[PDB]
Amino acid sequence: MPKHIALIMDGNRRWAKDKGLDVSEGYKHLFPKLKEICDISSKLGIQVITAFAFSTENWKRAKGEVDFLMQMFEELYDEFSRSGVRVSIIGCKTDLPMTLQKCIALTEETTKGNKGLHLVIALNYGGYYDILQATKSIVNKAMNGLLDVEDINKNLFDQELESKCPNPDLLIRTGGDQRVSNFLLWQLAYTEFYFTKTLFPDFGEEDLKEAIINFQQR
Amino acid sequence: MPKHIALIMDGNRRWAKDKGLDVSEGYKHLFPKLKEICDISSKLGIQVITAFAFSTENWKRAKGEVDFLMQMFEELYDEFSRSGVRVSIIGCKTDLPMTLQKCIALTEETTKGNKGLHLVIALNYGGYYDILQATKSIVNKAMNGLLDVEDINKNLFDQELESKCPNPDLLIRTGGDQRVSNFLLWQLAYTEFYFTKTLFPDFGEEDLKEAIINFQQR
Repeated sequence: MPKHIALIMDGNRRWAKDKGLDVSEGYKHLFPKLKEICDISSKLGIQVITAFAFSTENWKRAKGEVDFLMQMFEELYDEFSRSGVRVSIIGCKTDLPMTLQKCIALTEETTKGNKGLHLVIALNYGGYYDILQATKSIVNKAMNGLLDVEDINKNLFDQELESKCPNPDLLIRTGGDQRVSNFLLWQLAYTEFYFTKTLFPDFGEEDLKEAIINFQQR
Repeated sequence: MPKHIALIMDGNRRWAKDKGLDVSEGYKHLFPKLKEICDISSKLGIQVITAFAFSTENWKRAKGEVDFLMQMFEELYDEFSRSGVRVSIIGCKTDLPMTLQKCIALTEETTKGNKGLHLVIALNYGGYYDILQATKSIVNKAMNGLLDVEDINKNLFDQELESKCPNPDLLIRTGGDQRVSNFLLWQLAYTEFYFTKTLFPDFGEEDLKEAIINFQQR
């Protein structure tokens, strides 16, 4: 049974587009579906989910679409505050609207004592970003006499990266593409990959169980 | 048509073990099969192959097995010197036996002027290692006044990493496992993944063409 599942929640836009609906109709399934996935996963004993909600590259989408997502993301608090999930966000929080920053901070503060499933939401995150910010911190420490070049090792990076040990055992990507798309690059070094054509809004208990059984076959 | 294919050449050990033969019988297919793959790929117009021959983690195999591989790897020169392929090795060369180091250096020197397919052989390489060595170089530059913390960006890393732009368009992993196994972690951020149960010694033109056609369907 995986302890840590990484989740690339792709296929929300296409789900709507395929039906001739506007993209908001797909995106509105994001937190409700993720919640469902968390509930099923905690019952199966899974301890951590890291879910990719907004990539550093997604700012390239249409302005209105980006603005819709950023407003929708403020539903974070209402969606997870009383779920018993411990919520953390990783990514560059200071690029986000201040109201979203406060919603995130509040959601983190209120759930930090919860001891069930730890949900990490990667929001304005990318692998490049994570490695770059960790590198800046390492350089800062070096320039302040706190470490030498020979002290630079994997464990130091695991201390400075936002996504931390234990690393994902399994990655699930919905929506049919077979890429990691600048998700948790460092952290996925030994993770088992599972790709399904099933679009995120259509991804249910049977789909998750199938991924896990595929994973349990080694 | 992919310009750069990354190749995880897995399944040589299992190919032999499955037949009740010792592992050397599988490993002896490595450079001959890779050569074949290079010939087919250059004719298809593919410009670069980065092939994973020995991971930083493979030192954990049995001593005799590790020693066999290191000796077999010295066939590098005879296998590729007159192939018209331009050969580069990436990985920590100074951990290798000195005779292998010279074989590698010689193979690089003699093929550097070739203008067909560029074969990069990842030998005692890992993604962690590549990011760590690049980070050490960045820290060294910072401690010598050559850059500030704000200069640390993706392009700087692309300059310091051993595996360089252009990054793999497609990754093929033979042997059935669906992991990147600490290969080119940074460089695989947008690479399409293709996994086949076909063991490396059995991987032929039809298998490669099938991977590429799978890739050409986007």
